[PDB]
Amino acid sequence: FSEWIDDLEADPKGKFAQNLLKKLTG
Amino acid sequence: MLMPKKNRIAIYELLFKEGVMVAKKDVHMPKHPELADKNVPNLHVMKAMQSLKSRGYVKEQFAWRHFYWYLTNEGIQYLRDYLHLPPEIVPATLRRS
Amino acid sequence: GRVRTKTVKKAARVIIEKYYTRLGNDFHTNKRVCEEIAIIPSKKLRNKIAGYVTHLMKRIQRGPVRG
Amino acid sequence: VQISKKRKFVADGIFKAELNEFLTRELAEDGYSGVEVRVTPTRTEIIILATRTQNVLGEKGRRIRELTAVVQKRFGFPEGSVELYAEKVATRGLCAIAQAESLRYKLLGGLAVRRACYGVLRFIMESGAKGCEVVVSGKLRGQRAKSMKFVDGLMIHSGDPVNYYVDTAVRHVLLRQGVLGIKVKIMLPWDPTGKIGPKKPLPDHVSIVEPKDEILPTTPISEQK
RNA sequence: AGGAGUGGAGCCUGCGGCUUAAUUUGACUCAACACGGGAAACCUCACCCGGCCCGGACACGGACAGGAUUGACAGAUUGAUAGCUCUUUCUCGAUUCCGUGGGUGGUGGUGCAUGGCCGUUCUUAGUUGGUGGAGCGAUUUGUCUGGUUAAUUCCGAUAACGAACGAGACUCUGGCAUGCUAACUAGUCUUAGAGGGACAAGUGGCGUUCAGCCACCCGAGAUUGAGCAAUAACAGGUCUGUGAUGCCCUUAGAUGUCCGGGGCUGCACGCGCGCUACACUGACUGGCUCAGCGUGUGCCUACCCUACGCCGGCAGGCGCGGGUAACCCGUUGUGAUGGGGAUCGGGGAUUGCAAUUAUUCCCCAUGAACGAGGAAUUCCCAGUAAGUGCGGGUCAUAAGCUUGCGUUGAUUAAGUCCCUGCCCUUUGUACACACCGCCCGU
Repeated sequence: FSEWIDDLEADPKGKFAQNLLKKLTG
Repeated sequence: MLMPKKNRIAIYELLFKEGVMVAKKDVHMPKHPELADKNVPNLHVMKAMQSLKSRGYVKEQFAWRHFYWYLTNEGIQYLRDYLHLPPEIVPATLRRS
Repeated sequence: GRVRTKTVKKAARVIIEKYYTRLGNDFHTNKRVCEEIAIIPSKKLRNKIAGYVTHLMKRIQRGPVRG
Repeated sequence: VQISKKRKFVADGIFKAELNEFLTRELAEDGYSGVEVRVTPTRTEIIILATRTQNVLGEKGRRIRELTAVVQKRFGFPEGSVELYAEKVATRGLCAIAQAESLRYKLLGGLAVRRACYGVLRFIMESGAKGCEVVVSGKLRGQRAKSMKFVDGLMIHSGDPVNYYVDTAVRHVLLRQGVLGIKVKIMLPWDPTGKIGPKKPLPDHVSIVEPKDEILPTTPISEQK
C-alpha cells in the first residue's frame, strides 16, 4: 500500500498514474 | 607492477609480522613519512601492497588519502596455501589483552 | 521604523496586567522591574519591552486602553 | 618539534575532523553519533558515542582493539597514547546523526521511503523533540528525480539560534538504482541542566512567573484554640 | 532640469571572430565571458611541427634459464648528456606482450539519470496547516476597508479562531566612560571583561489623538556594516573537487611521470573585466612624536618573515643574529612653464636554466589631442564614491586579478514611478510549454 502511494505521488500524472490510482483501492 | 619476487617474499614477511596496517599513496618520492628506512626501495614495496590488496580477493577502503585494510581469513588461508607456513606461529599482536 | 513587533507588545501587555503594582513610569524603574520579574533572554529586547510598557502607562494614566 | 599556535589549532581541528570522518565511515552501522577528545596532561583521551555499545566493543573488544591500533599507527602518537572508549548517549531519539543513520539503514535494504521515514519522524517526536524536517532527494524512478519532504512540529531556519537549536545531518544512501540524499533537521527542546537541550531559550520568548490563587478574608484575624 | 567616478591620457588578461604547432574544456545576455578561487613554458594543455615505459580477479588463442626495463658523448636524432641511431649482442634478470570489456580506472561521456554544495526569478515580504464559515467542485476565508511600518511590522476592522515558518528578535561588527576585573614589552591611553549604555526615552507638533511620523535640547551614539535567512521552483552550474555517483562507450598518441619542447606577450581590434585626475589644491626643502586589518620555519618538507659590513647612491653576489610570534621583522603672474611622462639607452642587476616564447631600482628633463569626451552607457547616498598605498589567496618576497585593510576624503538627492524591475488590490483574457504565449490570412 505504501509503495503504491509512493509511486503515485512521485509522478501523479505521468505514465504510472492511472494504474497506481486503480491499485490503491479499486 | 614490474615487481620482483625477492621483494615479494620480503613484503610477505612484512605482512606476516604486521597483518593490520594503514597506508598512504606515495610512489614518486624518495622519502616517506612513516614507511621508510626499511633497507628496501619504497616504490616496489608499495606496489607489492597494491598487489596484495588488489589481486581481487581482499577488499579495501580509501578516503582521506589513506588505506585501511580488513585482512580477511581468506587471505590467511591463501598465505598458508602458498608459502606453507603453519598458523601455529601465532601473531605477536595478541598481547596487552 | 520603530514599530514594536508582536513579541514586545505581548510581553509588555502581559507584564503590565500581571504586576501593575510594581511598575511605574520612569524608564530606569521600568527596566529594573522588567529585569526582575521577566525572564527576557536579550538586553535590547528587554529595553524595547520596558519602553513599550512605559508608553502603555502613559496611555493608562490618561484613560482606559482596551488591551 | 614546535609549530605556531594558529597552525597548532588548525591541525587539532584537522585531527578532530578526520577522526570523526574515519569513525563515521567505520561504524555508521553501529549507530555512531559523535566523537569527543578530552584534554589530559601529556595524554589525549578520546570518548566515542554510539547508540549501541555491545556491538562496538563486540566480544573481548576485537573492534575496539582494531580501532585503537589503526588510529595509533595512522596518527603518529607515541606507542599507546591514543585510547578510545565507548559510552552511550543520553540523546539518541533526537540526535541528527543517529536518525540520519537510522534512515539510511532502514532505506538500504529495500523499503518504502515513506513508511520508515514517518517512523523515524515519530521516534523523533516521542523523544521530546520540538520539531523535525526530513527531506529525501533523488530518483523516485523515471527520467526525473524529485525531492519529498515531511515536516512536523515547529522548526526554525534563520538567525543565530539555528546554530544552537537545530542540528542537521546530510547523508547519502546508495541504492542499486542510484544515490538518495537524506537531510534530517531536528530542533532540540529547551531544558536547562542535564545537557539534553540548549541552555539558552529562544531569544524572542519572554517568560513570566505565575502567581498562585488568592481568595482571602478581609482582615487577617489570629485564631487560637 | 541632480550628480561624482564613467570605457577613452600613464601596469592584460578572460574567450569568441580569427592560416598551418596560435586562437586550445564547462559556461548561449541580466543567472558565460582575469569565472571554474584556471597568474597558458613544464607536473595542471585535450588548439600542440614529436614519443615511451603500457592494463587485465576472466572469458580464447601464441609456450619457458631469455619471449627486453627509464639506462654512450664523438657519422646522428628533428631543440634535448633520450639507446629512437635499420647500431653495441654491456645491463633489475621469468619480470612481461598482442588482439575485446568490465577491472586496482579514465579530469573519457550523459549535471536532459542523480546526490550534496551552489547561482537566481528573492532582498523583495512573502508562504502554510488544523478546526470552523462559503461553494457540487477546482477552490476560497483566516492571509482584510483603512492608518502605519524596512517588513503579512503593528494598530484596527472582522466567519473566522487559534497556530507555524519567513520578517524582526538573535550572533559578529565598529561607536562610549572625571567607572571596574590587572600586565618588569605601554604608565587607568594598548590589550580584553562577569558587565553598563538607546528605548522613539524627555519635550513639542501631526495622528476614530491607536499603531505610529516629524522636530528639538540631552546624549559617544536618535531609520546606526555584515552574517544567517519560508514550501514549489530551474531540466540554471558542478560527474574537470570529491572509492559521492547507475554504466551506455572511444583509444595504447595511458589525456600517469621527466630543469625538457609552438603557441595564445599577435595588432587592419569582433566582444567582456581591467592600468588612469584638470594648478599656488599637483609635486622635493627631509626643517616637529604617525595607522594598518593581518602573515611568517619538518606527520608532509627539500621551499618561512627579516636587522650590519665589502660600497658606486640605498633591496643588496658572501658571512652575520631574532622570531613558533603583543617577545623578531616592527613603536611595520596668466596658462604648455619649472607641473603630472609617447616610444626607448648607461650604474651596481635581488641570483629565477629559458622571462624576449609574463621575475628584477631612479637618476639626463629626448616632448605625447599636455587643461570634463560616437551610438550605448555600469557602480554609488558618509568616513559614500574617488585618489592612494599596504597585507593575504594564487606563490620563487611571482598581480596587471581577487579578497581585506587603513590614510586623504566629499559636490550633489533625505525624492518619484518617467525608463528597468518588484510587491500587501481590483480588473480583462481565446494564455497554462503560461505574451519569447496563442493565433488569423490567397
